[PDB]
Amino acid sequence: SAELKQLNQQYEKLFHKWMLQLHLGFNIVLYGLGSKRDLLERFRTTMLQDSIHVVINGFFPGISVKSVLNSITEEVLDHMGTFRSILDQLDWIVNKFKEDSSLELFLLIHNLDSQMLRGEKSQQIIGQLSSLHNIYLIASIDHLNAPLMWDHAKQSLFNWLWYETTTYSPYTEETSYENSLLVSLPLSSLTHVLRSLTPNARGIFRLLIKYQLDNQDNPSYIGLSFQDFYQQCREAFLVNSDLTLRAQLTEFRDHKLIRTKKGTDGVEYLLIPVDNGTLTDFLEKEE
Amino acid sequence: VLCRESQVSILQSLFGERHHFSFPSIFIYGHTASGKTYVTQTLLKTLELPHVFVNCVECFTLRLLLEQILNKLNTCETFNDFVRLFKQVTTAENLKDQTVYIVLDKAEYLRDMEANLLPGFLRLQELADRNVTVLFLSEIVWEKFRPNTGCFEPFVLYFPDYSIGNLQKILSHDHPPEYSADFYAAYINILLGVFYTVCRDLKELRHLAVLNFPKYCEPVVKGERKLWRNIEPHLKKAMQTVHVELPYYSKFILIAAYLASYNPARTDKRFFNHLLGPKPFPLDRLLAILYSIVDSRVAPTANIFSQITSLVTLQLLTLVGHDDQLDGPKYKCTVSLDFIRAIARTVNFDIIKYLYD
Amino acid sequence: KLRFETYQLIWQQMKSENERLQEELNKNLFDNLIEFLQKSHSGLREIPTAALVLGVNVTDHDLTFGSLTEALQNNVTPYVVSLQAKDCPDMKHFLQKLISQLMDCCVDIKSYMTVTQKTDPKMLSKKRTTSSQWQSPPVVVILKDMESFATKVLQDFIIISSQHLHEFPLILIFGIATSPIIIHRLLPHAVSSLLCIELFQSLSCKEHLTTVLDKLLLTTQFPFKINEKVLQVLTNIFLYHDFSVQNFIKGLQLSLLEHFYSQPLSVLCCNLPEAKRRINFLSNNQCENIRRLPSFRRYVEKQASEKQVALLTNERYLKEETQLLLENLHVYHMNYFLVLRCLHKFTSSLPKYPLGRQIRELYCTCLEKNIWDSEEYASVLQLLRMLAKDELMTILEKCFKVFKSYCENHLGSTAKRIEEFLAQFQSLDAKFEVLRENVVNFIDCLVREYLLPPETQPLHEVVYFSAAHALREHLNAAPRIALHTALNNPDICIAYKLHLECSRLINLVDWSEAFATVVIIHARFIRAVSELELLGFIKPTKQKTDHVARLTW
Amino acid sequence: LSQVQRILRERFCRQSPHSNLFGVQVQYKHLSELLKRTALHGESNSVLIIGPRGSGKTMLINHALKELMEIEEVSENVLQVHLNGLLQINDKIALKEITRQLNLENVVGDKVFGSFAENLSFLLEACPVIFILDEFDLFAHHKNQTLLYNLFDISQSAQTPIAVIGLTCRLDILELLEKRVKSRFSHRQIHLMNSFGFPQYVKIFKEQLSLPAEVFAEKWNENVQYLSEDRSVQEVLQKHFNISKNLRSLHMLLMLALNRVTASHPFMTAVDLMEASQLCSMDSKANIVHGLSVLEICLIIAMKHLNDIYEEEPFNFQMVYNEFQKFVQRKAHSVYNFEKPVVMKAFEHLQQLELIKPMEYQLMKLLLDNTQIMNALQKYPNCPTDVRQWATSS
Amino acid sequence: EARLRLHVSAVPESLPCREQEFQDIYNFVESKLLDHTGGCMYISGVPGTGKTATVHEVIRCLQQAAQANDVPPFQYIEVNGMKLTEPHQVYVQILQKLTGQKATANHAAELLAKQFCTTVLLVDELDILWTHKQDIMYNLFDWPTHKEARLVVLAIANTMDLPERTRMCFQPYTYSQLQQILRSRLKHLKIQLVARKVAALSGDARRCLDICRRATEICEFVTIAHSMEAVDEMFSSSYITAIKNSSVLEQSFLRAILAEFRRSGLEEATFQQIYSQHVALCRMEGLPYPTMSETMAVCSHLGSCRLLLVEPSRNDLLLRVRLNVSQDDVLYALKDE
Ligand SMILES: Nc1ncnc2c1ncn2[C@@H]1O[C@H](COP(=O)(O)OP(=O)(O)OP(=O)(O)O)[C@@H](O)[C@H]1O
Ligand SMILES: Nc1ncnc2c1ncn2[C@@H]1O[C@H](COP(=O)(O)OP(=O)(O)OP(=O)(O)O)[C@@H](O)[C@H]1O
Ligand SMILES: Nc1ncnc2c1ncn2[C@@H]1O[C@H](COP(=O)(O)OP(=O)(O)OP(=O)(O)O)[C@@H](O)[C@H]1O
Ligand SMILES: [Mg+2]
Ligand SMILES: [Mg+2]
Repeated sequence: SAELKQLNQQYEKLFHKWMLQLHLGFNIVLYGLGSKRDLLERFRTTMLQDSIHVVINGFFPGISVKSVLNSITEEVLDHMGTFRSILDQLDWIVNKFKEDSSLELFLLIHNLDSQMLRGEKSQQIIGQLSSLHNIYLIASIDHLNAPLMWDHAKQSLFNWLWYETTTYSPYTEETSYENSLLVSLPLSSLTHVLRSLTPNARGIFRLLIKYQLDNQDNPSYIGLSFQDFYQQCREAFLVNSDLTLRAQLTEFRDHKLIRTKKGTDGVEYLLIPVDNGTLTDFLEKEE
Repeated sequence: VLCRESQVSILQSLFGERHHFSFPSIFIYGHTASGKTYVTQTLLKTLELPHVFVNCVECFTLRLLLEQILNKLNTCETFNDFVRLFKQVTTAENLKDQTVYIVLDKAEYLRDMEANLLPGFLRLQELADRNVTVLFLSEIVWEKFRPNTGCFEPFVLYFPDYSIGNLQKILSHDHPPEYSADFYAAYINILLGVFYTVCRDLKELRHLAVLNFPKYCEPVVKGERKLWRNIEPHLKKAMQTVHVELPYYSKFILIAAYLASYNPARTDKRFFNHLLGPKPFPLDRLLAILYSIVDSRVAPTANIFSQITSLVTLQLLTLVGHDDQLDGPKYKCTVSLDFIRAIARTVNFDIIKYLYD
Repeated sequence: KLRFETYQLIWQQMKSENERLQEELNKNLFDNLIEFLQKSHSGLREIPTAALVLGVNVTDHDLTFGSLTEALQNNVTPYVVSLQAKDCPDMKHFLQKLISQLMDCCVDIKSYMTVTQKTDPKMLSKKRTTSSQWQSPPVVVILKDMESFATKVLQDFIIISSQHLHEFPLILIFGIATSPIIIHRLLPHAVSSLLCIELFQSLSCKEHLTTVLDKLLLTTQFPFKINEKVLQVLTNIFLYHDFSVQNFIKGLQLSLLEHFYSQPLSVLCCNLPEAKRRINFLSNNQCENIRRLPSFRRYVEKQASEKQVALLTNERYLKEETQLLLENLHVYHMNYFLVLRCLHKFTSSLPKYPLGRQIRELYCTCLEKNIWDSEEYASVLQLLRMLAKDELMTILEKCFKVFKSYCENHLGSTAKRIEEFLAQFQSLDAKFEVLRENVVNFIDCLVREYLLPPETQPLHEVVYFSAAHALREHLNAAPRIALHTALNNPDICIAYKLHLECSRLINLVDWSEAFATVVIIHARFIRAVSELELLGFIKPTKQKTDHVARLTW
Repeated sequence: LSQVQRILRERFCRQSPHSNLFGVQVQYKHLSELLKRTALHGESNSVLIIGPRGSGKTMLINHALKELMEIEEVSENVLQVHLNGLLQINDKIALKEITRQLNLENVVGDKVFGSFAENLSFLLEACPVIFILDEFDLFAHHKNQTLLYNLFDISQSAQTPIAVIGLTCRLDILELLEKRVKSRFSHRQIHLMNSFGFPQYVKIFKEQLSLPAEVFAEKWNENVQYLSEDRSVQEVLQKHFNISKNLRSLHMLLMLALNRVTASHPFMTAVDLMEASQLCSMDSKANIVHGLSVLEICLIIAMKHLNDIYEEEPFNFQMVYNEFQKFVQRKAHSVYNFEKPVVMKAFEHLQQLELIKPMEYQLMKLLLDNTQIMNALQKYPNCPTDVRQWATSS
Repeated sequence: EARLRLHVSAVPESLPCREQEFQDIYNFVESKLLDHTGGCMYISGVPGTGKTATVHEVIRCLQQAAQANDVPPFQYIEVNGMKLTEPHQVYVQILQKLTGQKATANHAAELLAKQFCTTVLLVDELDILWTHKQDIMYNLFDWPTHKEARLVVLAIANTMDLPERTRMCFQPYTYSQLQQILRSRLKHLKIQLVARKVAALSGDARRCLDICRRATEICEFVTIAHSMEAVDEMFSSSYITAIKNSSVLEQSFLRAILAEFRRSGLEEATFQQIYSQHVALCRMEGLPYPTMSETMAVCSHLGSCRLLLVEPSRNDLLLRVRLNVSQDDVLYALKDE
């Protein structure tokens, strides 16, 4: 708990220096192990401070390069929402800036990697802006292929001052957005059961999922009978016989991937006893 | 005009008397240098029949093609509907009773313009009933022009290629400037004796005929027959005919890419169809082959990955999936192998040894 | 700060002379562009063209296309237009800008909603504005990249414009890197002829490199000098990575400034009087500071008494002795460069170039380690002792026509040693003469006048700039060194150890469970791995169910 | 004199409004009948004249329309509108074209009517009109078919005298009409033109070459009747018959042989027609092959070998280049050896001639038939014995 | 003027022989009209079933009833979809028929919304008002359901599925129904062996009146023989006729097609393959070699009249060729002699 603060302090001494670099037309860069939040937000509380500091978190999926240029142009710039064609947008904001001089705008991007910023148009924008001297850029990067997407023209448009900036802090608010699969039978055990079956068996299972999910908001859907599901499987060329579909549904039931419920009519109705969120995720993986 | 005399008799008699009617459409085919338009323009200029001459590749649109034809008769024109209107409205004591000629050159490009335009022109005579003859000439056989619903089939006239004898008689004796025409004849007879089997174009042969003429007769003014020996190696020099500075690691990336192009798949284990083309590269495979072949083992820097991106940007490398350049690159090497050998020679590395062949 | 006044001074002096020398290296090539263009204008349906080869540098030359717009608007000859290839996907934008640009080439010098332009009005401007000039203007249609021209588009314009021609004797300049074969590739043979090209040459980066170093950084004008390590790292970023004198320049500012934030001790970095003013301004803190560094401490080590404290305590005998250190210092550096050029015409003529070829090289290797201590130098010795004869008397007589040209023009000194050499070689023109001149080049020059960086006067710091590493962090952009070595060398440390260890593909049943055989405990490996996605040391991969697999090697 | 030429040229080239009507006797009755019914009485009808192209239609309708307007009551009270699918490509163009042919241009443009039909009805109400639609096929292709639907709709329910007469070559025409328009079309009133018998063809041959009553014409017609029976002219006419069965193709044949007739060649002969027939029988793609350079030929022979080896699979320049290199390899010295860029120039010229088609890194297939190739090689003027031996290697 | 007066009676006619359908529609409008409410009714059928005629009748009757004050007054509006170039002109029509007169489609639709937030609106063949966003249909059907809107809508089209993408359908006419209409006005002659002969059809009414009108044209220049001739001049398929009249080489080319098909068994083949077959047959018939320039002409003759479906001529030997006529039909046309 003790060490990190000192390092987040040492980088602060470069800060004023970066300010001068920011005057000279370059733009600083932090390649860390950890998050610079406490350091980039201390750069907001210590250095930037002042006014005209635009903040768009790239690990935030919410903000978008169009809504980046709005978020810059809407509130802080205050001029307008940026016009449809972003090249025209920057032509208006610039004919305001080229006309209105000596206005320095310091922007800090956490995780340029994005999206939305993946677009070569997005970094033709950030390329022009950070190329435009008034504003200035401090980006924090993670992706190993981050230097990949910056070409000659852009690493020229971005004159990047690259800094040790080896950071140990999480990756808490950066980590709050990313979801993983460890959070009923979970998805990966389901996949593990289904990967040793035939292609047509997986097709049968996906068809039954589809029926369960489409009707999930209807309390009167208790599932499909075997004759109905057998006709549906025949029409999709998943099964040609009673014996093979019955054997397949029995193998499923031994794994606990189907459950049957007697209707009023004495007929067995087929449901899957897995959370519909997990089944949804399964169909989004299988394609 | 020479050696076309037979085609002139067919095309002249077809014109008949100027107050008569002629074919609604005539279609001439042949090669570039066949002499088609030289014969057409002469006959129209000499007699002299009123006509217009238009290049279909110059006018791609209707507005331009149709406005040219209308203007040149002596006028805002969108669709072929108004051409017959304003062509029919074009009549005077000059055009009143007479056959009018419209020569569409490179009609092969009409096929790509407007569906109804080529049919409208083939029948233009009875559409305006103005006694018109549309003359199509193109290097494409008529069999490829036919549309689905059909058309009025024109007269297909064949302008044959010039023979080696037809070329000399046209090419030689008509400009013997400073000497006897027999001397210039023996010159051309030698010129064709070399270049004929390769270049049959009369246009280009006239160039070389002018180009190499001074050197042919140079032994004459210098006091030294049978000059075929003199210029033949010089002529054959023209027959079969008529330094990129790169960085080190860049050159190594490139030659590594080429070595990835030629040798493919599971040969990387041992090492570290040619007419078909160059293979695909996963960027990882290229970096692997690179570090494998480099034998200097410098750590990666942004500038190096920028080097490979710059390489693909210079079109020295090309990736099938432009969109997927950072997710997995499938890059493809373009250049080679002579350039690769040069890179190897300057660096001192050998391209041939790693080539599996 | 004073060093920034000196920055802008030096800086814009540098890009000034850079852009001017750009304009001269032009001027032979541009006087040969208007002399070629005026040779073809001196002497149907064929577009003549001009093919210029600019090797692999983009933005530095946009200046000179602005200056072809200008210069070739200046002769009263053409009105020039430039079509970019990327501007130019379709067949419309070239004829639109064709004409937009020659109705416009008529405008800018006088000091709509641009959708309105099409293929007509060029044919009108050298008709309507002037159909009868009578001497037709070229419009050199500067096709700044013809390589990126769309090939369909390319032949459609060379054929449309070619077909239309000699009403418009267009010539068109080619911004290009490579040799003629590649034009002959993207421009077909029909075009190779329609273009009627005469191949032309334009100077690349690497020449401007060696030139500019010989001239600029190694000028005696500006005191600033560089240590072996940022020279090596820089010329490594230039030679081994990026060829732009752009990135070497911006990197040279960043070196300039970077040092110039080191410590005030460089305020004495200026001309001897400009520096001595600062001597007067010096205060007791700085007196502490000169009392500190080595080559001063070394200069303090071989020395004396109360003398030594009037360095250490009573500042006056120092600041006197600063005018002793520094006067000398800026004497030494002159004594070098005078002599470095000297070396070059000697050994730049020589073969094997074992010690070096270009002037920047000798500067480099000379300063790196002792020339004498290196054996490749002695090899060059054996060479000069071999050649002898008239090759040497011609090249050496050219070392004085040309180096006495330096001390006649390029350099003022006047050092009195130079003169003695000079007389010696005059006398020769009229072996152990070559070996006493070389030994003069050895003991009198290489031993004495060429000497090292660290064997030099006191205070070789701050004029010569150490601390390469941080710039390489701030320019070379080496994130994966710090990353690799960091993640290797601790739950994410051990996580990357596993991500190294397991096999190739690791099944999340027995990866979650192998990481449970090997290793709250899980969440940090899913964040290690989700970063390793975000970092990119792995990917969230579908090659197998529930897997994480690296693209990075 | 040349008086012969002036006549046959308006007959052969331009389409003579007056000539002999062959085998249309039935069809003319039905057309002329209907035409009287709409013009003289107040009846409204619609009909399609449907045949192959080059036979029938336009002359039938032209002859019918002429005789119709020779009735004084007709010429004064009847207007006719001639439309064509090539000239009017849009039903809006057609509307303004009807407005023009009806001399109704005085609407004039001040009232743009709320509906397409209202504008059309307003024109007729300002009294029969005979609507001729040529290239009916194309009028069927206009967006929603407003002109056809509303013409038939007006032809049936409006009681305004109108005659909608289409001309098409499509046996598929009826399937191109919407269910609604097909109904309103006066159901399947259909005239078919088609063909004749060979003796009728020869009688036509002699009738079109002969001259009317206008001693010079009498002598001319005697010589034509002599031509009518000859083993040569007949065996030529049959060859054309087995293809044509069409009077327009015949007209072309008669025209080309008509150039052979001059003041020094008073009347046609068997040879005049045989020569004229030879010009039509030429195989166009064989003629183009005759003029290629020996390099281009060798490439085609390489492509031939590639379709016979790889079994009709496409190919690119590389494999052609290889197989072509195998041809010069035979001799150590370089005779046919040229630089790759030049060979590709010729290759690209074959494509420029559309003798090879795409689908180097592009795959292409050869557009020549092997019998065309082997025939062309035997007819090629300078063909070297080396390329011939190579041709038969396969 | 005896059997010629029978000409005069065919082209239009009156009054309807749809007795039961008429009553249903009358009561629909009368119901909605009596109540001072709105509604919509969709009417399906074949193009010849008397839909618009019946509606026009119902309207004239309702106007008569409106004169005696049997039913509320009054106004009626009709517009046809196929009478417009651009569907949105509909809003102009409706408004122009009402007050407010001329206006743009945008301003008109806004006005009609205001008026509708009694009148009978006939939209004949609204199949033509289909648009990507279908706003106009949604509006015409939504308007009558508004409280303040008193509007009755009668929508005619030919398909039953249209409203799926307050309903009625007109079935095609039967043997007796068609027989009825013809004799229904023959009253000049109260010749009737024919009216039943022509009466076997599918299913349009216009076919009957136009057919028999042609039969009278045959008679003058009526017996059952006259009507058989009339039908054989109309419904007779022209394809088999053309194959019989086709030239020699044209038939051999069809035989070539049938040969290639019998080899492959597919519905497509390339001009190159067909060409090989055509060569074989011309060799066996003693004919001259089929020069490829000729054979391309032939293949176009047969593709111009739609006996064949052929790719564009540019593709040369790669033309893919399909038969527009069933193989059994061709064999019957070639083998009948
Ligand atoms: N008999 C001849 N005498 C002299 N020159 C000729 C002759 N025939 C062709 N030429 C050359 O060819 C040119 C005429 O062009 P040509 O008639 O070949 O055009 P074209 O065949 O219509 O062109 P393309 O076929 O490419 O459309 C002349 O200007 C001349 O250079
Ligand atoms: N039965 C016939 N009677 C008179 N002339 C005929 C006959 N059959 C063919 N012809 C001749 O063939 C030509 C056919 O011209 P027409 O335009 O009338 O029909 P078409 O060519 O089929 O029309 P389309 O332009 O639709 O092809 C005319 O020149 C005509 O002289
Ligand atoms: N029962 C009938 N009595 C008399 N004529 C009839 C009868 N049924 C249909 N018709 C004919 O049909 C026409 C009436 O049109 P109909 O009601 O079929 O139009 P529609 O069905 O709306 O048209 P479509 O269905 O093609 O849109 C009349 O002109 C008349 O010739
Ligand atoms: Mg016609
Ligand atoms: Mg209706």
